[PDB]
Amino acid sequence: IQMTQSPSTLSASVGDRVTITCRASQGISTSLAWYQQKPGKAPKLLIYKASSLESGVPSRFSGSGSGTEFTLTITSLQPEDFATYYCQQYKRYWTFGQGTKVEIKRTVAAPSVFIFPPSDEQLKSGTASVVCLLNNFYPREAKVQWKVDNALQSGNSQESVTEQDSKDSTYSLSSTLTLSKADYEKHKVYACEVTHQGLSSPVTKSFNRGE
Amino acid sequence: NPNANPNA
Amino acid sequence: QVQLVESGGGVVQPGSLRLSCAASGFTFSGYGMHWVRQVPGKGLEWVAIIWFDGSQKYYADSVQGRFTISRDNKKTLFLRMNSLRAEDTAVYYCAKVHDDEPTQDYWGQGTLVTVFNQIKGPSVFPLAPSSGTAALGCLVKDYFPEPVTVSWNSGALTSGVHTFPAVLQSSGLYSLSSVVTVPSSSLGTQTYICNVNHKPSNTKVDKKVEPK
Amino acid sequence: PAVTTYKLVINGKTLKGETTTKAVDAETAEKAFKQYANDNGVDGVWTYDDATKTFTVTEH
Repeated sequence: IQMTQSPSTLSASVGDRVTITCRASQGISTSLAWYQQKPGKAPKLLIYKASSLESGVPSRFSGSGSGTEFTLTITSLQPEDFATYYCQQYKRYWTFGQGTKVEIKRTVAAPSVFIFPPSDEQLKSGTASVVCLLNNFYPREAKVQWKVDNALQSGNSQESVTEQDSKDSTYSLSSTLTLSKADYEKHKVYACEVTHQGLSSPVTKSFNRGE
Repeated sequence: NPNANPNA
Repeated sequence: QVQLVESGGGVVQPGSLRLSCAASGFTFSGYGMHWVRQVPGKGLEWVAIIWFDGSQKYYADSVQGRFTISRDNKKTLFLRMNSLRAEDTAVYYCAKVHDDEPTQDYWGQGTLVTVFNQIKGPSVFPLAPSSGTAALGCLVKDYFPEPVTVSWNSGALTSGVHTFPAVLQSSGLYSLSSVVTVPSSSLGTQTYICNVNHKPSNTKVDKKVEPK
Repeated sequence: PAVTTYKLVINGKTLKGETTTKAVDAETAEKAFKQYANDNGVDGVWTYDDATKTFTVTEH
């Protein structure tokens, strides 16, 4: 028995009506619970038996569904409701969904893009890490595409994204392209190309190996 | 059965 | 007044540990309890459950014959962790079972369990700078286990700092980057040093990031 | 095999600070520290303080 939530992430404003769905493999009747968890804190039980409200939970939370499909509804979203929500079955053992992160909506903001060549100190040991910075953008969905002499790269990069900022509700993203030194020395033009809703056309930052 | 009520 | 205070977490070797869970605000003897773990950055995974009785013990397929669940109705829940494997690094939550349906309602604060295989300090490389604002940073690569902390100029530079979540590389070692944006006009007269700490290796190093 | 803690002071051109390692003896810890300094791109003169069990690598 495994649970699939939709969507995995969503942006909303205070006072909105938000809806989270959960699909179970195999029927579980009403043996479903919804949990809330904020980063670094323990999860809290919102709904049990698909629709019963746990004591102390605000009236704006409500659950629906039976069988395999289930819906968590939050009326008039409050600032303390920005969090991650999990559905869970307790028919056979205890299985959680992947979680739905409710984030704060704001206006679209394009990223500032910077590229960093590998350092001579790192190249001294046979590896080249090229880094592309995407700074203070919204929404979270930003595409980084590495190009090496105009050849598209895949499978040799890694990304991480900050949490939404305290003040301006933007994200930043760091992407590392990792090549062997030998492979790095075989090519000239290193570029990261950035696609984002805040950009009318993609932005490319590049450099030529050798200042 | 693991999911029987483990309470009083 | 339902309270669940957890303790006993820490660092071990691929070893033994015993987590505690002090219950209050409810008749502990009448309810069953749970242990649920959460890998940082991942979802929730159940570990064990025992009745109010202590008669029926049930474990997950991954901790069978290693962790053992017990209780001293001292009103405390225990999980003696033995033969710790790498994949058991997670925050461990104890949880109480609801009245009507057999699932968790109240959860403990959760204490961290970290299982160090081999300790590796970090390699610190500069991200050297080159509209009126420049970006620079440090790449903290090839350390294990988590975490590392990064400050800038021993904490005197905090605004415009982004320290990114670490990623786990194919090598099994972690990598993270910390960046900051500063006035490009200051790049010649102000020094920028990133201070990197890795307590598992007792590493405290300062990397000066020099402009291009 | 009992191991003790050794310390490395790093006096690099741009990388300065300290790290530690656990080894069975002093020469084995120097091999780990040399690898650590190499991984950071720091090559330099190696010295050892027997009393404090502290190695120092001094870049050019």
